[PDB]
Amino acid sequence: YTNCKTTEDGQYIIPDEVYTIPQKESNLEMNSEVLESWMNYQSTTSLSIN
Amino acid sequence: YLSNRTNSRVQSFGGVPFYPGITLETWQKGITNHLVAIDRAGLPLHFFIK
Ligand SMILES: *[C@@H]1O[C@H](CO)[C@@H](O)[C@H](O)[C@H]1NC(C)=O
Repeated sequence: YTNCKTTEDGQYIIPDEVYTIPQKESNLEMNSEVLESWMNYQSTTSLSIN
Repeated sequence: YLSNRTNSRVQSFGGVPFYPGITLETWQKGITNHLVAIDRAGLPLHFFIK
């Protein structure tokens, strides 16, 4: 770290045997969904006789 | 039978480390440094050996 370097956008101190070339970003979100619902019903009889 | 399906994919190079809730602005204003070579052109190095 003799002639102690620093990255161009100075926010680090690289050692003087390395050089940097700055770039990036990347991300990706994704999601899914699934629902359901069911029902039913009834029946009836009746007879009143005589 | 409900089914959402969401995707998302940012791919930035290069500004401030991206994050979903970021405005389309604070990205820009934060580009002061964080510049990146988006395009480049040069010569074959044998040309420079003269
Ligand atoms: C997701 O499903 C909900 C119902 O739960 C629906 O209102 C909405 O439009 C769907 N899409 C998004 C992006 O929320």
